[PDB]
Amino acid sequence: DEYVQELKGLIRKHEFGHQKVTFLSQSPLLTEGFKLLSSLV
Amino acid sequence: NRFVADWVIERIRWLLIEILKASEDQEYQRLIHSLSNVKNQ
Amino acid sequence: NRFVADWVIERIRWLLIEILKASEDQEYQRLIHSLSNVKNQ
Repeated sequence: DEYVQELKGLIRKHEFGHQKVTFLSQSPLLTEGFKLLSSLV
Repeated sequence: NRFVADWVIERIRWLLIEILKASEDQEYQRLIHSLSNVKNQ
Repeated sequence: NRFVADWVIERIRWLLIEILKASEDQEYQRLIHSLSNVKNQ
């Protein structure tokens, strides 16, 4: 996991509080990322 | 988007498909075919 | 700034000096003389 950890510093440059937390605290990475993108847009 | 400015919208999707490249078949192609601009691949 | 984008930096100062206008003497003039562009008043 080389790009899994850096996201915890990338998304911080930003209310989807629960989704943001469950993204900061996690195979399911692509699914939650696409879910968060769809939710924000 | 109108959340911060044009920074965590496309970079996050690009790194997500990059992670997919690093680690399905028809959906793995749908996720990249769906967003290049309108025509790129 | 580099926090969100060019929105809450000058608007907040403008409304603050507007509140000062609505509600000292030398400092009340220093606060507005210090920031118009470089020359305006």
